[PDB]
Amino acid sequence: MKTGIHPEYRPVVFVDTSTDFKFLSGSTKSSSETIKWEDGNEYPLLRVEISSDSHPFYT
Amino acid sequence: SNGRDSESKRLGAKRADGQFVTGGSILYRQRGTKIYPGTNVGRGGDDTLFAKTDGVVRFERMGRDKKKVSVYP
Amino acid sequence: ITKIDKNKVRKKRHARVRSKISGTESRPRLNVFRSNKNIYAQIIDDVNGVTLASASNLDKDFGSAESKVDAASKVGELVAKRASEKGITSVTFDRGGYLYHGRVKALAEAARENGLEF
Amino acid sequence: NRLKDQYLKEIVPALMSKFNYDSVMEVPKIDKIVINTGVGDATANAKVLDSAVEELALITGQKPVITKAKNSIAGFRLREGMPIGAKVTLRGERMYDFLDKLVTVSLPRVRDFRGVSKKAFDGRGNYTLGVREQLIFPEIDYDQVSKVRGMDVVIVTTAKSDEESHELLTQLGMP
Amino acid sequence: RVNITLECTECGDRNYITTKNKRENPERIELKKYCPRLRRVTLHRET
Amino acid sequence: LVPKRVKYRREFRGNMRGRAKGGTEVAFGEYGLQAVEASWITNRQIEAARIAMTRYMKRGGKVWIKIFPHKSYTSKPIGVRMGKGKGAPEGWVSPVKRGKIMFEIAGVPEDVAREALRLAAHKLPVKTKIVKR
RNA sequence: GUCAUGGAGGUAGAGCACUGUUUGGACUAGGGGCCCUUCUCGGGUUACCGAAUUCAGAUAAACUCCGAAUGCCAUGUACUU
RNA sequence: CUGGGGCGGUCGCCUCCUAAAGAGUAACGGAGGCGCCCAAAGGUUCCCUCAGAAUGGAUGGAAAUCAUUCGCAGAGUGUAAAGGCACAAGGGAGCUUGACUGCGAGACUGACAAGUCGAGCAGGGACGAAAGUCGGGCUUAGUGAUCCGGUGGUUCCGCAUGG
RNA sequence: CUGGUAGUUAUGGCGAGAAGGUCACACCCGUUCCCAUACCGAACACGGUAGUUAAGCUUCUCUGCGCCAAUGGUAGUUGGGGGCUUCCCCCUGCGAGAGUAGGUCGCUGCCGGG
Ligand SMILES: [K+]
Ligand SMILES: [Mg+2]
Ligand SMILES: [Mg+2]
Ligand SMILES: [Mg+2]
Ligand SMILES: [Mg+2]
Ligand SMILES: [Mg+2]
Ligand SMILES: [Mg+2]
Ligand SMILES: [Mg+2]
Ligand SMILES: [Mg+2]
Repeated sequence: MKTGIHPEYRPVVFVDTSTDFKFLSGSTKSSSETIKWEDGNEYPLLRVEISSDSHPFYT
Repeated sequence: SNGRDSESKRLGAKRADGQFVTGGSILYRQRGTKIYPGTNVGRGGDDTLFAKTDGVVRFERMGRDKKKVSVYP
Repeated sequence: ITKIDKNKVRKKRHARVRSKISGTESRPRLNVFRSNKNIYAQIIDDVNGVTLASASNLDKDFGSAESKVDAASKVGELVAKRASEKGITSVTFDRGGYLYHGRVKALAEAARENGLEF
Repeated sequence: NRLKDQYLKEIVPALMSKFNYDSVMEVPKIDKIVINTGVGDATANAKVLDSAVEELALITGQKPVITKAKNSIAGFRLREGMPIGAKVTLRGERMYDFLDKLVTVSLPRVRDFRGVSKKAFDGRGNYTLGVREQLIFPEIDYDQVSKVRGMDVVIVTTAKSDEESHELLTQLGMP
Repeated sequence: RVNITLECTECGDRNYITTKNKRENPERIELKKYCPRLRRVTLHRET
Repeated sequence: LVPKRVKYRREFRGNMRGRAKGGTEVAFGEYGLQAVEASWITNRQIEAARIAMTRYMKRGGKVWIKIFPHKSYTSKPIGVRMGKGKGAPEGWVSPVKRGKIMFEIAGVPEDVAREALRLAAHKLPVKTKIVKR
């Protein structure tokens, strides 16, 4: 993996407002927000539009 | 509207198989590699095959479909 | 999907090297095979078809090392040693198709230091 | 992450007992996930390509290599070379960070999807995911770039038979 | 496309003639040719 | 019968030495008209012979034309001296070597076949023999 | 000059592996005829065309998977001249 | 030149067929090209494989790009054609200017004038770890003598001597 | 016995089926270091050996594809003769291509480990 070419690969937690569950998945755009789960390994947080697990059709 | 043609380029073999040649003797004139350089033979810039040393000229097969000319002292 | 065989394409590169590099009775070919675990060297007369000297990593007669590059330096040392013993001075270095960088290089470097003239 | 480990825990034995393989090496595993765009309106103006080279760089994580035309057709108005479409491949511990998104955040913004869309398989044993627009993903949003362009997502598997691939995608998570 | 003569800076003569396309290469071409007067390589520049 | 296109508009007359290399055994029909001696068969002769065969059969049974006129031939007009390059293409011929089955017919009784073929043979510049499979 | 041995070379013939020319089946695509609940979007037929596809069969100065006879170049410690 | 002459056409060079399996071989015989181009489209190191079809996928249509399988070349090779070329001579990238100076055993071709190939030697380099390759380009067209002028250089001559 | 490396016009190749595995070979696990991707530890490189013969790899069987291939006959043809000369025939030597009987799932050398 080259350096000083691509944007950050840093991990970040994604959370849905409805179901309210947390999971780790690395992506761009951190935004820098605190989390509850895994308090030791601090990661950013992003607000997410309604997920699949919440919606009963896809579930 | 025809009537044209280039000079013939006297291509083909210039020394026989089993013939003693001096170093630098042209063996074969050709466009491309009809025949490939063997041992002690070089390919000129126009594909002319020539003896790098004195010796006897030998045309051999070099694998089913191809052919080469060597010079053994 | 199909996974390309490294050795098959390796040997296709080797062909490209052997194109310009042949062993003679005066100057033979230092051929290097490299496996995931160990590495081997041969010194070959391509006019006759006979190997004169051969070092390797899995030899009970001297084969202690730390890293695979270090190990390959030790094999390079032995091949150079055993070559001088036989009475070979000047060799041409066949990469076998491996890129001259990591091991294969350190094998060559370490061999060139001892009694060998690339 | 939580998916690759979950592949090695509860997807390797069970699945194998369904088809009954000899070794655990035939076990259909995913290789590379290749996402390209293909900007038809690139030859005229290149800023729409820059936006395509910006969006993928916020979706995947690694910048895309710009793909150059192969032959020349006059109908579409194309000439030898010319940058037309971008492409990016995912392999390792960055790739299984691009299937969870599709399991979580991609599907619901799409209207309907009848489980595993059986029509979108080659048969040789690789999947292509039909992607309408870019707003399906959660990083870019529709308040940065002007036009959507579109996307096209391929997923390559070790699977030999299409059925030995269909029964993998589901168990991973993606319907 | 035109015939060009490369003048050596030291050599003090222009024995190297060449050619270029003066549309694609309008600038004066510099090449490190062997100068046989000084018997070494010297920068030669188009006149 | 004319080639749809040709690589070369002009072509050597060639020669007609030897037995035809192929098409010496009736292969489609029951009866065939075999050339006994060599000759150029022009497309105008092939058409003449075809209609003569066909009319006598009354849209009954099949007719294979086993020869095709591949070779153009040129001419010079009257009142034109030799030279000034090759003349313009006139027509199309099939060099028929001896033993070449030129026409074949099936789906009519022997007598009608044998009659159809003699009518055909009278339009051709070559000595013919009626042969059967 | 002949014998022996070696060799370069694509003609005659032949062949269809390529390139062009070409006949008859069989095979589906399609479009065009033909009827059409139809927006000729989709069906049902066709022998009116059709571009592939295979099966069988032809053809070539500027085709060749092949390939002579001769001729040519050499070599010999061969026999003549 | 000319199947009388004129009119028309042609005039030098390259490729093919004619050309009869070495070379050569005519016609106002059959077909085409040339009077350039390229600072990389040259050198070298390293790495690579094309066309097309099937199948699945947003704008995307028969045909753009992506993925898979089948693919000895059905592609490519600056430019005609022939002969070559996948160890590629085809395609990438890095560094470069050997598209070097002095030459050149020896051959090919040729009535001559000319034309062509060339190991190797020296000088000094490029690339390469080395081996080595490099005196332009896959090969074969892209040219025109002498005389007379012009410009540059010069341990040459300089009409008594120095100029 | 298997790894490496040559030679030999594919009788050696392809395709199909089967068996085998720390004795190497391999895939395989990782990206800290040298080194990589016109993006990607895929490749290249480097460090490991938990896991596996599934693939490549090696050995064994098969003639479906290819490949090799007689004998005989024919075509053609050097030389010598004839005709009824778009061509044809006879004598002597040479003698294809196609097709066929058949052959082939290689042979051969060196080096290391077993
Ligand atoms: K008649
Ligand atoms: Mg001529
Ligand atoms: Mg040249
Ligand atoms: Mg013939
Ligand atoms: Mg011919
Ligand atoms: Mg006249
Ligand atoms: Mg007259
Ligand atoms: Mg000749
Ligand atoms: Mg004076």
